[PDB]
Amino acid sequence: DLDTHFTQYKLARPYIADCPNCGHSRCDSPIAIEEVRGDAHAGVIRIQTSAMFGLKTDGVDLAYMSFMNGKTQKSIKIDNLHVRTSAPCSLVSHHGYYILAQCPPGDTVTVGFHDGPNRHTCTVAHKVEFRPVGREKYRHPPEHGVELPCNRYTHKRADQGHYVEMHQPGLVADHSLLSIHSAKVKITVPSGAQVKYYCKCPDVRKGITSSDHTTTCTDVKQCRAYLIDNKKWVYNSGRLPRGEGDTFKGKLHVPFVPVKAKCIATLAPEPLVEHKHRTLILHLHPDHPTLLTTRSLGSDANPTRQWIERP
Amino acid sequence: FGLKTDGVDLAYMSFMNGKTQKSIKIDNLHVRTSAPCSLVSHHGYYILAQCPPGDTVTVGFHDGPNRHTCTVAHKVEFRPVGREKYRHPPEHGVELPCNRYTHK
Amino acid sequence: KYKTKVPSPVVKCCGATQCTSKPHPDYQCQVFSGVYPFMYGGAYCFCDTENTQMSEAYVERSEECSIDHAKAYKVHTGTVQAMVNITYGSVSWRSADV
Amino acid sequence: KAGSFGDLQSRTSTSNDLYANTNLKLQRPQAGIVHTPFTQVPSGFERWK
Amino acid sequence: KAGSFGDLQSRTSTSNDLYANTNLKLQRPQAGIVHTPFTQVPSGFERWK
Amino acid sequence: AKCEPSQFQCTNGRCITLLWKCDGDEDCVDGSDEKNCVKKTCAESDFVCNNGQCVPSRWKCDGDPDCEDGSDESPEQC
Amino acid sequence: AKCEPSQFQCTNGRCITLLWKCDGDEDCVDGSDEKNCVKKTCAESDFVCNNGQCVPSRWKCDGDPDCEDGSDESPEQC
Ligand SMILES: *[C@@H]1O[C@H](CO)[C@@H](O)[C@H](O)[C@H]1NC(C)=O
Ligand SMILES: [Ca+2]
Ligand SMILES: [Ca+2]
Ligand SMILES: [Ca+2]
Ligand SMILES: [Ca+2]
Repeated sequence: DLDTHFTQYKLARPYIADCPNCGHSRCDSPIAIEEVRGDAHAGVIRIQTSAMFGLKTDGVDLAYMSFMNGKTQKSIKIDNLHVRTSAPCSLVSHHGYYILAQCPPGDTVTVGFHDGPNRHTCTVAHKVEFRPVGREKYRHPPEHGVELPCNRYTHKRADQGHYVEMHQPGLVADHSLLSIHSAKVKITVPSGAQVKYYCKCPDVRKGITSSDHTTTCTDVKQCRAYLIDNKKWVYNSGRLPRGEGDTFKGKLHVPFVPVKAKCIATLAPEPLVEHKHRTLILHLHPDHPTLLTTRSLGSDANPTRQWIERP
Repeated sequence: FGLKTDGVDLAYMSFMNGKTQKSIKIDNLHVRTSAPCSLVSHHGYYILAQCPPGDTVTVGFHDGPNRHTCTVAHKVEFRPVGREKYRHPPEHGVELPCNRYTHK
Repeated sequence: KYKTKVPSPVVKCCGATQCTSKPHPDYQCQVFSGVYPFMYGGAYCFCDTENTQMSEAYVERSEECSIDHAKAYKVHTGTVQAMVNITYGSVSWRSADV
Repeated sequence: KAGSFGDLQSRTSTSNDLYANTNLKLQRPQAGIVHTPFTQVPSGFERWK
Repeated sequence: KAGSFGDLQSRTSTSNDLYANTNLKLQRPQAGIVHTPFTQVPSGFERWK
Repeated sequence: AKCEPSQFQCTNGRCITLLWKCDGDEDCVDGSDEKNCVKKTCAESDFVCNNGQCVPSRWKCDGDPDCEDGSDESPEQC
Repeated sequence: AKCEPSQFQCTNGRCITLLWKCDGDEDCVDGSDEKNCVKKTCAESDFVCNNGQCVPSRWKCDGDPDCEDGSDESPEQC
């Protein structure tokens, strides 16, 4: 079944976190990139974001994604969800907070999605490198060659013993809760939520209200309002303020865990070999930087190691 | 960019269709220099974009089924400010004075 | 390869907090006073400078460490074994580990 | 040593006592931004490889 | 010789008798894939250029 | 042709790991991997929706429609 | 923090240079700067269409609708 992989992810929600580059400037991005795992060989990278992929407010659906639209969680169909480093990446699979992409080398990692006329992107500085397998520095997985063991992030969503902690969300400061109303600050409390307020006008007032409350202050700038809604938890992101007390609420498995796999490595052209008295002459015509090593089979190995980049 | 024969509107674009001036809504206006550039703003003849290093500068837009592009040879380089040759604006670090084209 | 785990910072508005030691590898904790952070919903704290952000970070083994790791071994004299192929007279080749 | 082969040492791959020696230093968050910036010596294992 | 200027030789540009000396080695197809993989020394004419 | 004992042969003839024999992902292009799966149950601590969904009890009648049809918030439940 | 008289502060709590207080660009995500503004007049050499758009008199009744409305080319005007 598919729902068995989202039993814990259904208890978490997306969040808006600081993104260094929301197109041209820093902003609080609903698609903020938390981590880029790029230690796999054939350019496979796993990107952790603040957005939830494969979940909708109504349940599980791999065609749908969910993101925060301010205080309100929005659930939309995945539309032009893309990952880019130096060129478009092929998307392998996606899971809550996590995107698996097949990316070429680059200096940056860009993740973004479309929501009708809106565009949400997040570009982070992260050196993505292509790691070839074996003694040849190939720049793209070859069609054919020698099959060698390699490290890859599996495309499977299933739990393989790697988890991250999800914590109760911290105070969500939101000035849209306050209204001047009748020249007297009113605190609007969303249904089912609680709003903590802190006002330092002549009449210093603070507390937690579960319902619309009218304070003694006459200017919204004199107050702060924080939304308290613990229905859904969030990853303990380093870009979100921590809650009070023990905020730990559960564990979320890490999808697409690194695994051992078999990768096809390039096979350099066969050398031309010429023989002379006690001498071996090799004419090497590599396609990519190819490592040549030799050693004597006597008591002194006298090893040789050099990378051949040109004939 | 931002002008139409009928007035001013940052959502609208105007270009010549032979002898006749055509005005359309900006549709996939893009800048590319070896990779897509983030558009900052546009005004009249000028387009402001944040482009990664590249050998060419490609600018183009769509007008329904038509695609109008122009690619010119121009070395676009990233010029890190300071004593470190970083390749992309860092998330955090030391705030140093630099030269920028204002978006205004 | 190590992984750097960074829990959510404690942002104390109109006040101050103190760091405490914890049994975590390479644990770091520092309180930065005079912060005035902003969120999507506006200014997070009320006071202009009487606020502190406590940053915490520690080192963990990355997920790759289960597969992509190097084992450091102490090597001592052990044993020597061989596979021997023997034939004699009219008896065909027979072999065993010795 | 930090940035060297043994920067990260663990008696076994499943142990609950990890030795880590990196110049992990917390930097001041940028003005108005809630984040936890830090500097650290690049992995000595990646260097070794 | 393969990889050298004269690896490919023809008396004329329209000649029907072509001499070719490349280390063309047929490789075993990948398991389950219908294809004809091969290894060959890069052209010695392009190398000469 | 026969696969290894620890593998599942899709109708396409391609072998697939037995662990993948039934899960959310169709590991073979023919899709016969998941065609014969059977739906799992859910704990009694989760309110099973009318259309077959299952949401935690604490979310039942909480003022937010968690099922695809709002069963948890429909007047039939509270 | 609260900002000097050289800078304007948006309802979002963030500050914007005072020269950007009303210049047609929303400099703060909340749009508090441009949400409050007023239009300026035009010289006597320019005609004003029904939408208030200004156009030079040399463009009046010239056969081209140089403004949102056709008032510059309207028969009632020409
Ligand atoms: C022993 O030698 C014979 C002949 O060389 C060969 O047939 C046999 O396979 C060898 N044994 C092993 C274990 O290789
Ligand atoms: Ca499957
Ligand atoms: Ca509900
Ligand atoms: Ca402005
Ligand atoms: Ca006119």
